Amino acid sequence: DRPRFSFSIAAREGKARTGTIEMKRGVIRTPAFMPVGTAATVKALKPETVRATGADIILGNTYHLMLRPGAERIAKLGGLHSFMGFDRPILTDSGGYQVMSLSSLTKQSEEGVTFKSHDGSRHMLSPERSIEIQHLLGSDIVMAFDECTPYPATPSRAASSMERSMRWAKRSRDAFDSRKEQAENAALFGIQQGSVFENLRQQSADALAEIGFDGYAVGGLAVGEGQDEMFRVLDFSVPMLPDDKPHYLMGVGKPDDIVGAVERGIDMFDCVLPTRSGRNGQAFTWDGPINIRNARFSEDLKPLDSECHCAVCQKWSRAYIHHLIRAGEILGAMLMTEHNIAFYQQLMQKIRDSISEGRFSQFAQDFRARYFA
Amino acid sequence: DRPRFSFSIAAREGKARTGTIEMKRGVIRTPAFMPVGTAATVKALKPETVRATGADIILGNTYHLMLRPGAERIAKLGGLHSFMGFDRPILTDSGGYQVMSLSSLTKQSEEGVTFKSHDGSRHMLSPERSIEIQHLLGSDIVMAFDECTPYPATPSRAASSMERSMRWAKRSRDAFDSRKEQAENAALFGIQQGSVFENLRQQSADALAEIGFDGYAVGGLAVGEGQDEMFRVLDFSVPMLPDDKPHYLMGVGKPDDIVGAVERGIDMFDCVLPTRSGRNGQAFTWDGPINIRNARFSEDLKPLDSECHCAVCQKWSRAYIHHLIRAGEILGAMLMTEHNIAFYQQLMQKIRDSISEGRFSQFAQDFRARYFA
Ligand SMILES: [Zn+2]
Ligand SMILES: [Zn+2]
Repeated sequence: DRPRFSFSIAAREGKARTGTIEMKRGVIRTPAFMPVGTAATVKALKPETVRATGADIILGNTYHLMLRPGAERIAKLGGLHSFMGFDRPILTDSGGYQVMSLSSLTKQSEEGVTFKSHDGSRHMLSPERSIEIQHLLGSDIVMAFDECTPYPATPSRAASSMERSMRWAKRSRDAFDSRKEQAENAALFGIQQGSVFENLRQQSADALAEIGFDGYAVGGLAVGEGQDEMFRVLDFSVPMLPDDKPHYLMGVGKPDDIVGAVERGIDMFDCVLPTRSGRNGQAFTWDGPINIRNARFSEDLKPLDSECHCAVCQKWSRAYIHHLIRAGEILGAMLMTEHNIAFYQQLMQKIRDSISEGRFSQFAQDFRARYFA
Repeated sequence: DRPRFSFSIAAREGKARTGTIEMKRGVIRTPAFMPVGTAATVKALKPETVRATGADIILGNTYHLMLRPGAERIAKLGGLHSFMGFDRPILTDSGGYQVMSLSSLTKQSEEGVTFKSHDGSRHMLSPERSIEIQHLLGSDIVMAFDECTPYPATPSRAASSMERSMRWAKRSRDAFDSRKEQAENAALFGIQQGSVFENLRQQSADALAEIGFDGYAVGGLAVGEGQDEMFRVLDFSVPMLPDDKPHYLMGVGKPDDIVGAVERGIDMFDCVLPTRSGRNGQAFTWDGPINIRNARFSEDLKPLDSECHCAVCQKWSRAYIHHLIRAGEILGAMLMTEHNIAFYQQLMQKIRDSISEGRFSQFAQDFRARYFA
């Protein structure tokens, strides 16, 4: 039977790594892409379809679920896995980021954040309550509760925010450890902050390693800084994290961002881009993204992508999906989403295979040359 | 290899019949329920899911398709079956009814109807053009072009409308027969009109039988007259149609309407009720319909229906689907629609089996006693 948590690195090329995370509910192949389930559903897909695309794990957003249907209610009903019918690992975010972006009348303090539901109902969120909600949902990978520092940030503000987040990381660790069922069956990840400043990124990494976590996220990136700056920060930030644990880049991203982040030592990713932009007509292909609503696709009998192995590309044309999206049909969202998530999983598979074979550098070059042709 | 069209009655009980229609693209078990595909999709379902529920045939709405993506375009792309990925029989309506209900600035004449797209683009629709559009789509069962007489109608207006529709039925027959590929591979149904008036229903049946069709629809019902009146008209109208051909009640209906119509000799049905009302939260059960959005379902772990064999009822709870529909999630529409269409197909299967076993009267009584408890 599988352990609570074991990360094993099978092959390396430069800073890139490929391997597996074993957990009670399944094995996660890394580098991994996690489709996002916003309110207990990966939008427009049955869980069996999510699995069929190759996903090993999904991300569940806590903020939405704590408001609707409610964490206690989900626990009463048997937990998130049973509720939504997805039996493999689920990583839950802490809820803190969406509180700031989506809710109103927020009040921050050292204790946590109070906020009004985007309902007007009132609520608190502290490290302790976030860890508890993630427990009630039955999360397999629990994220420590922290603050995503705005970009740009002054050094003083980035430091203050990072320091509070490290105090909150210790509180998150202690809350998780004080719940026996959670500590024995789930994993806890800590989040590095520090904005774009190397000294703050180092202090944050040191604090997180002293507390000790099962994995380490690079937080606070993909917040408007652009790819060059994101990569510059990853260049010095990822080596600060423990080498023997997974490295998770939150909220990234576009295919080229993923490739470059893997080149810099990242093992895990999530983003709404394939699902959200799929519903809005953007399809990913090896030759770059296309907008299926464009009139040039109205009589195009080719599949979305000429090499993609997904069920959508085996069965339906660009012309049909163009019609569906233009007509506002639900099946359009279903088909675009399945294809995009399958594309992302095929990208991750090519990344894993190329690292395993010692030809990832060449893959990255070939991928870019074609994707940006 | 199957014939163009063969209807065979295997068993009878009173006026009810069960049997099969053989066509080139498949066998249709009767009495049959046809899910509605409005714009080349049964809303929120892949074609494989439509088939998995038990459907043998779907209805395609012509009016929407002739506007978007266009009949000529669909023909260029290989026809409706290839376009949408559904390889079994498709019955197409004539387009006339939605022209009147949905379009603007309509002008009627003996030639046909001119109308403005609900776009503002202009278009004509005559018997000849309707049959041509249905050919371009690649329809297996083509409906003659007629007028659905408003309810209530005076005897004079009902007669004038019926008489024009019979002239249009002959034009539809001749247009269909003058296209060799269509005449050899598809079937043509004529539509009885006459409002609620027995003498006009008889004149209409006589005219249609003299022209000769592969099947006969009862048109002009389910237009606001109520079930008692609908059944009263069916009582005298269905026996006027040729016994040895299928009888199609257009735009019906609720489960009890279907049962009573089968008791009166109807073999085929279509309606948007299971799909449309599913997206709006109404689920059909053997104990009557429920509205899944009701708060009483928020913690109900039972499936939508306790006996239903569909995949939704095997995997997900009322509580989860309640959450999805309240949240506006696409998966809610998908699951409600799959269940409702599966329920309708299970109803049709129980009807067919009970007629085949000579216990349909008892089934109808048992069905009503429980559905309306
Ligand atoms: Zn594909
Ligand atoms: Zn069901």
